[PDB]
Amino acid sequence: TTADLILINNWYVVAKVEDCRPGSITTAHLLGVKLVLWRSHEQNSPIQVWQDYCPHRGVPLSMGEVANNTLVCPYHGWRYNQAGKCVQIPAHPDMVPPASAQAKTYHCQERYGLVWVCLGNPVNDIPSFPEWDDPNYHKTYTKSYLIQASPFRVMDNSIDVSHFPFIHEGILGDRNHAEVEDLEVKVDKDGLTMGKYQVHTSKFNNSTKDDSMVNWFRLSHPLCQYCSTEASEMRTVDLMVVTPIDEDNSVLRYLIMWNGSKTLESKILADYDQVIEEDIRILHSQQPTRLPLLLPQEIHVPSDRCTVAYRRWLKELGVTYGVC
Amino acid sequence: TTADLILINNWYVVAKVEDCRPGSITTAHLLGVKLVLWRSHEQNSPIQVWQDYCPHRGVPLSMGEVANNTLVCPYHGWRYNQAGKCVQIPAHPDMVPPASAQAKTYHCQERYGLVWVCLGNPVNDIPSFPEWDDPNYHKTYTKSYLIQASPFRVMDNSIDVSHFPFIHEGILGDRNHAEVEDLEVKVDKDGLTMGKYQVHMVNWFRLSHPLCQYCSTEASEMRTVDLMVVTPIDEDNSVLRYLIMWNGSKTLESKILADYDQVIEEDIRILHSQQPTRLPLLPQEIHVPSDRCTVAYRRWLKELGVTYGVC
Amino acid sequence: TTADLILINNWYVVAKVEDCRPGSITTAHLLGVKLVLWRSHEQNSPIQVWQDYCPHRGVPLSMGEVANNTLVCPYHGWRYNQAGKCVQIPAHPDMVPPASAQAKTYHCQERYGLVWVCLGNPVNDIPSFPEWDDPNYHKTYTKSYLIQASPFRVMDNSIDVSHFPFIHEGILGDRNHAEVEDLEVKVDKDGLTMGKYQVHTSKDDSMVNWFRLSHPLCQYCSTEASEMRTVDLMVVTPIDEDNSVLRYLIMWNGSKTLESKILADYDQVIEEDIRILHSQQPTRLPLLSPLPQEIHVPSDRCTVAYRRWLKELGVTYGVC
Ligand SMILES: N=C1N[C@H]2[C@H](COC(N)=O)NC(=N)N3CCC[C@]23N1
Ligand SMILES: N=C1N[C@H]2[C@H](COC(N)=O)NC(=N)N3CCC[C@]23N1
Ligand SMILES: N=C1N[C@H]2[C@H](COC(N)=O)NC(=N)N3CCC[C@]23N1
Ligand code: FES
Ligand code: FES
Ligand code: FES
Ligand SMILES: [Cl-]
Ligand SMILES: [Cl-]
Ligand SMILES: [Cl-]
Ligand SMILES: [Cl-]
Ligand SMILES: [Fe+3]
Ligand SMILES: [Fe+3]
Ligand SMILES: [Fe+3]
Repeated sequence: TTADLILINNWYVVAKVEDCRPGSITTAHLLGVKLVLWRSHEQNSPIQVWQDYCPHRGVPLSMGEVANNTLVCPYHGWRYNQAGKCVQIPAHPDMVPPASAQAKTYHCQERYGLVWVCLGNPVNDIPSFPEWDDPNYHKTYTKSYLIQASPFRVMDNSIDVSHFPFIHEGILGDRNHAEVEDLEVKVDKDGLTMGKYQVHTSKFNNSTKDDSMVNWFRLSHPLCQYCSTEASEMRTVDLMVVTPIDEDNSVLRYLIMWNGSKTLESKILADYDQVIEEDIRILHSQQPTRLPLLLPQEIHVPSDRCTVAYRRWLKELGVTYGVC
Repeated sequence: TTADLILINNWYVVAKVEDCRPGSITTAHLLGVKLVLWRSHEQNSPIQVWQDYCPHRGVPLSMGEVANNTLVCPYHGWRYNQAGKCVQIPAHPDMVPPASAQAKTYHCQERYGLVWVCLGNPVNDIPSFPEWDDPNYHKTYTKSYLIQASPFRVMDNSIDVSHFPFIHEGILGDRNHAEVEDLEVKVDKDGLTMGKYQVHMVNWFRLSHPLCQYCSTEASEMRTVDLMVVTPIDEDNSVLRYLIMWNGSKTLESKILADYDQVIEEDIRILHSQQPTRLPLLPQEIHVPSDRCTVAYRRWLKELGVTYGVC
Repeated sequence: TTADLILINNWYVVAKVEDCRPGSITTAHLLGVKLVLWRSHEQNSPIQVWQDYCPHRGVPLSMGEVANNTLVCPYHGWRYNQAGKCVQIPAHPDMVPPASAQAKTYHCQERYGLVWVCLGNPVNDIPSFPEWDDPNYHKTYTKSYLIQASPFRVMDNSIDVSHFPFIHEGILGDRNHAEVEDLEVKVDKDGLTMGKYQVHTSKDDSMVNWFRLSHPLCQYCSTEASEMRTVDLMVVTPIDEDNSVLRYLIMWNGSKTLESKILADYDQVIEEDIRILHSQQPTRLPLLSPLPQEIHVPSDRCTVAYRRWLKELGVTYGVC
């Protein structure tokens, strides 16, 4: 696994907690590793996140089953406890299993209804999300988007604001109001922050004044973005998380929170989906698929300030995976 | 071919005789070599097994036609006799074909209703199957199974008895009778033999060579034997076939075949998912005593010098 | 593009002009390079051929739109003029695009109703085609044929003459007339020429055929039978080392009503060849030496000369 240590020792989302019911077995991929996630049948059981590989004969444990608080390999029925230790070999039921019969386990935390995994030793905290515990804000989750592009391209595109009047034409501007005001970007001890920024939206409802939004966002780590939007009657926040499948593939998910009417959920999710799929069309075709750090090399203009700072930040962090 | 010499000089099943009719052209793939099988229209004509490659311009001979005891390439019509010598170049009908105009031919034998092929020099005869000569036993053939796993993984899985109660629950074991008694396994000059052992019915098997297995199962009222043959397509792909014989009622045939198909499909589900796809010889695999037969098999392949399809 | 320099500096066909309508955007692939072809909405606007690549963030320009004689990238709306210089950055509409905001453009010429492209610097003219301005000749074009074989294999198979009786039986021969007369073949500074020879059909049942390649992927073929003459220009697009596009421009001085019969005969013969070409191993064309891979008998004289000519030119792309 060629991921840089700075990536291995971070937290990434691999699933939503609501898709991982008691007694379930789920698969995911993170930084090139196959993972199995499983839970015992008890209510509120913790989630285990292991490499999807039985030490006996290399069969995926995800093809087995959960029984009596153990994951059971389908091939010879070896049973692994929550710590990943083999505690029973059915062929020799009075034999202590070899101390080497042990799954490779990883760190797992549930936070914000999401399943966070660290494949290494977590040097960092899970990013913060201040509105999570605020009862004035409702919450919803997008579907997960599988995207054939580097996770760092996915985050680069989400930090770029100048493309709004073109590929989000009709939602976030139009081709003839495309000028980009000066941008305020900082890379410091809190990571990358984009200062408050006006976005002219296209009018949809002519009875109402132009719902002009003001955005700002912070990245405390390069594959997770906290975004704040103020409209005329409402504040919307989201936690955008990118799962780095490998160097060339990503999963994109949003946790969205807003303090307007709960009835807005359907419209919020449909509007995110329309924006994300427009982005995915560009991401899928971008050349090369990995993000070039500072084919001709990419040109930069003043409105690229944000994405330029992002690329510099990645070089400072020693990122070599998913970039070129 | 780049398979090890020990594998090159052994016999492998590549087809059923019933599929090689007089006049026919069929193909197979063995140890990375594409093969053409063909027969003249004479009744009882022999089967030729050649590399599927016309040496003029590299077109598959299997796209050709069998005319007058010759195989005819479709591109320029060069005609090859039963020994694979080019005997006619139509562009120059008076010319004697040069000596290099020769198909690459291989050894072929029909035995037990199957087409056996040796790509090198057969130093063995075809493995024995005693019940073929016993008219008290009926016979049937499974269909062939194309498996995306190393052939040595396929054979390794078939000798590993401890998985029976877990993935063959109902035909070869009970999840409540999963304990495995002391296995007796012996690797000889006669190959690998597993001693008689009880299945919850007594079973034993012998492999005279790494990819052919003879297996014998005795119930209270009936004996069943089969010859299990693995075609090594290449390092990562196999064809599996069984010749099954039994001395019980002949009406049991469809049940027997159903049982085999169910057991094979359960095995394929596991084989397809196993990693790596090639059989590791001796993270690494762990061994408990009920791995006795599978460890002995891996040691045998290592002793034999097998490097194709392994590790 | 790891293509040899002698390939990069030659001309190749990448489209028919009828495929490139005013205002259109189409794509092509040449020697590993992805191409965008586009035209203004004006009638008889010139054709631009560029690398399919926006220099800003690497989006294919082929996903854009033609507007006001410019190609507009869809990502951030930069506009490139017919020379491929960026003329407008909409985020900074009063700013002058940096000099580096320039598409990678290629040489393009329309000739014989075909779009010719040179990725490097042209050292030759587009091949000559004498009958193009003869008003006694009608013209027609085949469709384009994508072939999963090296373009040198495609060209090799079309100068092979001894296979006509076998895979083209009923159109270019039959198995009762499979014997090949002596072949006149000359390779020199001006390419490969095959002298007149007799093709059997259904004096007698025959045509006389010759052909010439001034360059290794373009062939001029001439066939005469009973006062009617057919010529064609066969052009192979080298997509990469393992893939190609085949096109024909056909001209003939007989009845106009032969057009659809000519097209069907060409199509049948081409599909018969593709069946062979897709089965051949290796995919790339094997050159000559310093179970045999290849054997050569006297009727192979023209394909042997072709292989020798390719080594002499220094071709390593698409051969082996
Ligand atoms: N994390 C992010 N959520 C999005 C919010 C929600 O609005 C929509 N429609 O997605 N709006 C917005 N302008 N930013 C900048 C890029 C897209 C996004 N980034
Ligand atoms: N050569 C072999 N044939 C197969 C048959 C399957 O039996 C039934 N009843 O389907 N019998 C048997 N004991 N096994 C163990 C593994 C697979 C197999 N080995
Ligand atoms: N340049 C060439 N065009 C093709 C046409 C095919 O003729 C017809 N009637 O379809 N004519 C011809 N002599 N040949 C032989 C090789 C393929 C081809 N070479
Ligand atoms: S492979 Fe998992 S128990 Fe044997
Ligand atoms: S390739 Fe077989 S005869 Fe020419
Ligand atoms: S990528 Fe083409 S304008 Fe930005
Ligand atoms: Cl449980
Ligand atoms: Cl995608
Ligand atoms: Cl015959
Ligand atoms: Cl499979
Ligand atoms: Fe976007
Ligand atoms: Fe099994
Ligand atoms: Fe042909």
